[PDB]
Amino acid sequence: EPSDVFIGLKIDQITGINQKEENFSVVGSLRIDWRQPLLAFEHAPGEPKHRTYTLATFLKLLEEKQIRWPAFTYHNQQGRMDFQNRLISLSEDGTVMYLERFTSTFQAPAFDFRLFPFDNQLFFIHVDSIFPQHLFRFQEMQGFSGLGDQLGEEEWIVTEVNTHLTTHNEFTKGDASRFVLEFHAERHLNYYLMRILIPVLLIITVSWFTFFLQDYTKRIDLAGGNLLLFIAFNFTISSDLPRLGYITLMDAFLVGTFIITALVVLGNVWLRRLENHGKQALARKLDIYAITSYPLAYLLGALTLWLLFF
Amino acid sequence: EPSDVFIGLKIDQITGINQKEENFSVVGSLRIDWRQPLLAFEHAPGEPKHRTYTLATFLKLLEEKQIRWPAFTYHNQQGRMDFQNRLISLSEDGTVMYLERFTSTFQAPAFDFRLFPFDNQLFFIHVDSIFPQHLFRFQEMQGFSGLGDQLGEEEWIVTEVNTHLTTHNEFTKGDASRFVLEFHAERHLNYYLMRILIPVLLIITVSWFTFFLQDYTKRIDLAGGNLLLFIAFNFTISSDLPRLGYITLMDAFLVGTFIITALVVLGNVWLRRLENHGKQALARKLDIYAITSYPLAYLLGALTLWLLFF
Amino acid sequence: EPSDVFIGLKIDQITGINQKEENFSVVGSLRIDWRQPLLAFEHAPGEPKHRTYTLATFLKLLEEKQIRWPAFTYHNQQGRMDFQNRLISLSEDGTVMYLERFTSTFQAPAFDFRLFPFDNQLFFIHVDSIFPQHLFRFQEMQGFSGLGDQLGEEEWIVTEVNTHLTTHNEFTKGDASRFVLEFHAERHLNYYLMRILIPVLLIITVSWFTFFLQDYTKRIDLAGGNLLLFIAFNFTISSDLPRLGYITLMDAFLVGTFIITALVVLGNVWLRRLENHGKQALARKLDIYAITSYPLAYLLGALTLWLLFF
Amino acid sequence: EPSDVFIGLKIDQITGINQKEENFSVVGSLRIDWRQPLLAFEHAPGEPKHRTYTLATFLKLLEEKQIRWPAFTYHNQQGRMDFQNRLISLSEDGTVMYLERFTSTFQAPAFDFRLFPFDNQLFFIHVDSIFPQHLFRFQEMQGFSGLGDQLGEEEWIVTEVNTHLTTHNEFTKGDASRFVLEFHAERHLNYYLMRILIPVLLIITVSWFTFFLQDYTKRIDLAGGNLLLFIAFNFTISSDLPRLGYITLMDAFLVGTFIITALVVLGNVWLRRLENHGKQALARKLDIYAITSYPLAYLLGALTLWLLFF
Amino acid sequence: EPSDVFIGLKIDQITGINQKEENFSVVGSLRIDWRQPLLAFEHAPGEPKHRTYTLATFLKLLEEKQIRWPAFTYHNQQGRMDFQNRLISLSEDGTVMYLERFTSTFQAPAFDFRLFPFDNQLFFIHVDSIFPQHLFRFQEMQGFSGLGDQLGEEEWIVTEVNTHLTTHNEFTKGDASRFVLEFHAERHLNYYLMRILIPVLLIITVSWFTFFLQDYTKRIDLAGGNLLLFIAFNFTISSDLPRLGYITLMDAFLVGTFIITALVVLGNVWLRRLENHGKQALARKLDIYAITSYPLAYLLGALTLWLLFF
Ligand SMILES: CCCCCCCCCO[C@@H]1O[C@H](CO)[C@@H](O)[C@H](O)[C@H]1O
Ligand SMILES: CCCCCCCCCO[C@@H]1O[C@H](CO)[C@@H](O)[C@H](O)[C@H]1O
Ligand SMILES: CCCCCCCCCO[C@@H]1O[C@H](CO)[C@@H](O)[C@H](O)[C@H]1O
Ligand SMILES: CCCCCCCCCO[C@@H]1O[C@H](CO)[C@@H](O)[C@H](O)[C@H]1O
Ligand SMILES: CCCCCCCCCO[C@@H]1O[C@H](CO)[C@@H](O)[C@H](O)[C@H]1O
Repeated sequence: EPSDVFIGLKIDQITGINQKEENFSVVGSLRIDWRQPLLAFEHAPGEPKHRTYTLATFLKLLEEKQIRWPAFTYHNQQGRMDFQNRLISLSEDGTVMYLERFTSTFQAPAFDFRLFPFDNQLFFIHVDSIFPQHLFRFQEMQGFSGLGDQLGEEEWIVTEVNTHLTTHNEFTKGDASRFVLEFHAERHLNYYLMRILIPVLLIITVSWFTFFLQDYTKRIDLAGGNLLLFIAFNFTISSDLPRLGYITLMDAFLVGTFIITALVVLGNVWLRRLENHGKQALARKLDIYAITSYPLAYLLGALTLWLLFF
Repeated sequence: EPSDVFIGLKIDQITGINQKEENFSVVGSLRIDWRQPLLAFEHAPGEPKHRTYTLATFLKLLEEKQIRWPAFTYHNQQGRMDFQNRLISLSEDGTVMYLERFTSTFQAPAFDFRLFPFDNQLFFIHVDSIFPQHLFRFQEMQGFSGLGDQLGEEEWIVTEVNTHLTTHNEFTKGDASRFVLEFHAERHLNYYLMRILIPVLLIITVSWFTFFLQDYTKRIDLAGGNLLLFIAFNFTISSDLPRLGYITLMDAFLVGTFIITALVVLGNVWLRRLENHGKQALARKLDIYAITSYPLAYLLGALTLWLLFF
Repeated sequence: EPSDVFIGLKIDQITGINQKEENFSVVGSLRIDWRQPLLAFEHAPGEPKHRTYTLATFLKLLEEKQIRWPAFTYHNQQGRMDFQNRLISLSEDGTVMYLERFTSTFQAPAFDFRLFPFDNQLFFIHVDSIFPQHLFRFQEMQGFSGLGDQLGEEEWIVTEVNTHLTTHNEFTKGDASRFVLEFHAERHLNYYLMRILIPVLLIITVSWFTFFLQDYTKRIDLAGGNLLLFIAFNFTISSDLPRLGYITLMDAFLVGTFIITALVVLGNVWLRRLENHGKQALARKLDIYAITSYPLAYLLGALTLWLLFF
Repeated sequence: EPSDVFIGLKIDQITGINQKEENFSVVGSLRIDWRQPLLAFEHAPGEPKHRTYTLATFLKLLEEKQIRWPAFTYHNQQGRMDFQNRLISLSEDGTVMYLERFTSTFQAPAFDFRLFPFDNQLFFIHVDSIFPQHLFRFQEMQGFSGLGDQLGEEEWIVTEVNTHLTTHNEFTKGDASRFVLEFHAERHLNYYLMRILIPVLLIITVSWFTFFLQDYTKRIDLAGGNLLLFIAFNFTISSDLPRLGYITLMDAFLVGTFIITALVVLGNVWLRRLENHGKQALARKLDIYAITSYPLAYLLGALTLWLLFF
Repeated sequence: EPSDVFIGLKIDQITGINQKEENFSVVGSLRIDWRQPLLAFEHAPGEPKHRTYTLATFLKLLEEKQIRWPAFTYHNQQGRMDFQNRLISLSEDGTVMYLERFTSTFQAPAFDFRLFPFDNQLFFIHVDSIFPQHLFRFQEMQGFSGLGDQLGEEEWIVTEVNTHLTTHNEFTKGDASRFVLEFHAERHLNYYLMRILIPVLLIITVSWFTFFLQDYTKRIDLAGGNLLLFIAFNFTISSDLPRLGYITLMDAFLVGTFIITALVVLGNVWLRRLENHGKQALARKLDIYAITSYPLAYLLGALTLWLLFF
């Protein structure tokens, strides 16, 4: 018959979310409660009712007693898991109480950047039993699992936390137990507002002010340099994300600014060609369309993306 | 009844404060004095009264004698704690004297950048007992805890150090002992003065000198390029800090320079529009307002932030 | 006679492909099935039919029993192999079932950048037996080897996976067993399209718009600065790749833009030299060739590379 | 009575000096000679007169024999000390010969950047006895301590090496032994000459050549851009050093170039204001002062810093 | 008498050459054959003639039998040596066969950048015996030592590999054995050709095209900005190398472009001063010298360095 293994996972800290590598790092405590009647013991008066063991000697005790422990893996773990504590408390009954304090990076494969920077992401930790459900069954250790209240993350804000149990078939034919700690997080837009939206909007607004100088050459030089600035912002954005196979809301926003700036160069080349061919009066009359086109083009663009993505 | 565990923590070095990741790194010595009568021993004349042990064999001795050690965790630790020394001296009485020399990063979750770079921050190390207060009670080891006199930090300056004891309920239902080493540090502003204030002030002051050329086009070109430089400083500042969800004193300062520069472009476009419409005499008379507005706008802005933040 | 060693390798995650260092990193599970009759055991009723061991004690058991284990090496491994699990299950029969869960970087020496960014690459993991084929023979553990379906890689897309067995002669005179897990991957061009092709095409197209202004000096200034932008893109590309001893498709593409831009400066210098020598009418007539040359030169260049590389 | 512990430290390599973090890294060999009569042994003919032990088993032998070893700490060490060799050779007499080969970073708290880049710095390694002087006394192991002849450091040049013994009171009430290996190193100025002095001098000299064009507007544009270049060099310099609370010779040098460039903008604004107000003859006569002021200002500045710092 | 220790070292991979830190990283296999008659053993018929050991238990066996192993050090090693395999096979005779598979960085102190990028460098691995030549003598294990055929290095090309034996006196009075694996490597110039020579040559050639416009002011502006580009290339080059105390061929090349560009500014200032003083005809006649000087100056410079360095 199978023995119930009580799994509990609590994230104390978010040491960082690295969206370029699609992983996240936490400081966490894993807690297990497992009753093995074979490990039960008798004690003399004065002698303790609870035996405390370093994992090393407790595993060495299990091998001796020919007992199989609920060997588990953090399925989505990455690199080195640095351990703080690996302590066992064994009661007279045979109840094993295990605590595992660690720092570790975990794969974040649920990353969907299509709406970046207005995106919401799913982050999880998968705890799998190496042995199948006929031997060990994972149960939810109540009153422990979740996320702490001093996570240390400033950009991300955790919207909800969940725990559930499911099956996996990684090393076995038959179903094997899997404990899941899941959390959803959305982004604080302040960085994007201050470093990307406000600057891009300023460059566009103060560039439009110069249309009132009525110097077509000067607009051409301005739109040309503006195009270079947007290409530079395009590199600034791309450095935050992985080399995705798909278009971002931000990517569509930058391609939009490229198109409008390209047309600004084209139109003002045409108005200055009119001036060069002794048609200054005509270019000046058409200039009202060029001056009111600019704000309408960027405002039409903003409504196009907002529709295309929402 | 509970046994008194004497905790002492001394920070020898500050290997660095990383404000982008909100953590700090220290070289420290942890000192514990714990009397366990069960560990007492007899000795013959001439034979030593003090037994020296490597943690490995001392823990192996505790497991043998069925003794529970005051298992502790550095609650706010991050990653790998690289150890230099883990040495035990056991007296005939049963007094365990433990020394733990390490290099380690700790979470700095008390980071408040709202007044950056004129900010004061709290840094701490939390030492928690895994076992509750009915088993072990942490006491303050006197004459040891604090911060050394060659910390190696150049930007930060420690204002005060404190040690105290409190309860925690991390793994238990009932209260458990927690030792706290806290320190407050303020920043040396010289870097910000030399690399950010002086340059930004120079760009503004030498740009104002060119107002005396009375060339409105030249002011427009200068304010436009100045706006680009401020956007670049905006990125230089943002790279020092995390992607905060809130506004910095520095952020307000940069947004301010954007607004004033935006208006400088707008005003000088208007003066040059006057010159283009055969109203050069009028633009020249108004120019006194444009020339005296510039210094007043930046000086009014500086007094607005200084009021809004203090 | 030689004993069959059943090798199985499964890649769960691609933590990254680093093309500058020509290596890749995976999270993988190694599975071995090996029957050693010498390890067989008798059991009493109630006592388990399968003994579970930590690698440490199982190797200690092999040394005791004077048994030689199929010692292996990951031939193309690099640096530290961080291990998650190293577990042995020994059946009454003497069937050793070994599981090795790890994170590791592996050399990618098959890297051919000649067609970058339209390149397809071979990535493999080599598992070698230290002892020759007279002692141990590697066999393919069926229904396990391959690559998972949540690899976490965004730029690369795996086209096919293969497993095969071959000989090696690394430490021995005679042939020794080698297990091979191979995979082919092609690149998602979206990053190159969005950050390199679209910008380079825009700079070229909007620069051509200005030819309609008929200002030869302005074209010279524009082509000069365009040349600097392409040199900057040249550095942006070179930072992604190693310092190769051969020419890339991308390198040929950039050298092409340098040549065309060089000639644009040369031609427009000539047209402006005509204007300076009172031959404005002649320069204006020739200008049709200069205006239609530009698009044809870049379109002729694109067909030249596309032929020279395909 | 106290036993003499012979300490010897030899630095084979300087893996790097990181002045931003104020630390340095070495590959070194620690050598200890300690006679413990209790460890003495008898040997049979043919049996060795010197017993060789891995530190692990030698410490295990000391615990058994109830002997206290001279437990030491590298006081100024930082992070992980990677070990190559930890070997003990025990003679029939009881003379312990210990060798410790390691790679490690050490705190450099003696860093004085006030004269950078013409600075000389003190680097040391502190080896402390955990037990006081009544138990163990450190002595200087003769003919071993120092620095090798293939250190691998290219920027720094070691001027002298010293060894001495002093007391410390880190974990004890009474004085405890401390071994010191100290070295002084000065900087090779070639990098600063080639990448900072020559460029800054060229920008200044070739900018002065343009004064002979007698175009005041052109000088204003040149000095404005020069000011931006110096702000960029200011960032290039600041990236090499920590965020110091004090002024560098280099910082004074850059602030100087800012002031002179600021005045160049101011003066040439004035000369062009004269030209604009029909006083070109006056501006042209005063221009001799503006042309000879420039070289004298930078040469007067250089003599001011050279006095203020030496 | 001394026992022959057969050393063999094979480099499988070059994980990288870091010329800024003057070190290199390899994946290598160390092989030792050492006959110790004391380790010989008896076996019954059917029982194995070869005993296979994990280094841990084999060293524990040597300590037990009171045998001294040929303790060695990788003299030029740096940081952590990550081990893949540490396996011993002991024959009935007492022949120890040891295999050490590792990833490690080694100091490269033979680095001579004086002719960079046309430089050839020496790279080596030093394997030293801790015990002197009276105890152990290193011999060359034949048919193993060298470098593999899938090194994975793209920039460097290995010209030759050598193995030899020499003495060292690191920890002893008398000579001690040292095994040497040496290799020479030259650089693939393609990176330098594509990213540094072609761009610098283009900037120079297309800048010369504009001399045919006969606008002295425009040449001054072009040479001024060219000087800034060369200062930027000067930083791009310096970032690849350590902060050397000597001049590079590349450094001489950049200082040369600074001088020629400085003179271009000077000459064209003079020609424009002639035009300003109503001597346009004279400046136009002298212009032939200025136009033909430019190509001759750079071609004379290139022949000067090529002579000064070869
Ligand atoms: C930059 C946006 C500011 C808009 C107001 C117009 C004033 C001029 C701004 O400077 C100019 O900006 C161009 C575009 O970035 C560059 O091509 C050019 O070299 C630079 O002189
Ligand atoms: C910029 C701070 C220095 C002010 C002194 C005035 C002289 C000219 C300095 O160069 C200016 O640089 C800006 C930024 O690139 C350009 O927008 C602008 O057109 C250009 O004239
Ligand atoms: C950037 C190409 C955009 C084409 C639109 C034409 C308007 C001018 C764009 O600014 C150009 O930017 C270069 C940056 O290097 C300068 O060298 C060049 O003198 C300047 O005129
Ligand atoms: C620039 C140092 C070399 C001086 C030699 C005189 C020729 C002109 C150099 O081009 C300068 O480039 C700056 C870029 O920042 C601009 O701001 C400035 O207006 C422009 O004149
Ligand atoms: C860049 C080399 C190309 C040579 C052909 C001349 C076309 C103009 C290229 O733009 C130039 O950029 C320089 C660097 O910023 C400025 O100094 C210069 O005054 C400006 O005109």
